[PDB]
Amino acid sequence: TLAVTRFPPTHEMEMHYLVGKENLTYTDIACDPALMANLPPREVSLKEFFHSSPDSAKFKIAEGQWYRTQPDRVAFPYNALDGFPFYSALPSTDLKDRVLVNTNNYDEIFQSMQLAHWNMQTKFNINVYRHMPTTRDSIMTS
Amino acid sequence: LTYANPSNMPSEDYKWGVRVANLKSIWTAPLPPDTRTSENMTTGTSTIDIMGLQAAYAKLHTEQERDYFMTRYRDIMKEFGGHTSYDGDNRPLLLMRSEFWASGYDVDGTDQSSLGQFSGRVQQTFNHKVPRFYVPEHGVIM
Repeated sequence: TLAVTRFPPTHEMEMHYLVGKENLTYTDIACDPALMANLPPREVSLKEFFHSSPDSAKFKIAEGQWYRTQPDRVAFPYNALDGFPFYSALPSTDLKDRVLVNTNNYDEIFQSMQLAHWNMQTKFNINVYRHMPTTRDSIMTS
Repeated sequence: LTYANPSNMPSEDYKWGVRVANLKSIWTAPLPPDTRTSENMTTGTSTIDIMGLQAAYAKLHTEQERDYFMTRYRDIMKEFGGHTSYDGDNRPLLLMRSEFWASGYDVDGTDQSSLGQFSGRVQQTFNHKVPRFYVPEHGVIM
């Protein structure tokens, strides 16, 4: 029995693809069914999604993916505030790492902590039905 | 017809009016003259991109549609499932339309020389009704 505590991936600097990629072509803005439904996956960079991010950290997205979704939006007034369970830092150039959550970017959200990020107190009420000896019949050489 | 002034339009175009289109025949409604009879996809010397080809077809589609049916914005729009006000493309609004076939009768000649000769007399009573209409702004009804 395992536990996993997580926060929605809200970054303080994620931009709408269409707003971060400068020149808008017919293919990006029109959402032509014929087009989206028929060309290869699009390779994009952490740069068409994050405000400072390197042009170099790439990943493959489905054409028109920007039209099936919407990022969360956090005003700049926030990115300078500790106490908000959001992603401050920039992604992780690397695919893997920048998907499997970057825990550490939550250290600043808590006060003091020698009980990690989260603590739990539970009573595990289990009940197993067997065919066991018995307490007295085992200690009873008999 | 980008005529500036009636003093710029051909004599007979402004005397009797510009020529309207013939009633749809086989030879009287050819395919758009700029209609593609082929489409090249620049391929590699000893390989073709199976995925690029796919895409090639998606683009030609969008082109073909514009060529045959959506030569008009208001038209490329409608095929998107949207609508455009006659105010979006500044098009005169068609309020009413009447169509009919004009006929008459023949007149029988009866003198020594034109007995067995006739002259067709085309008298056609017609009527047209423009239902009441709310004029949004100042303008002319042609």
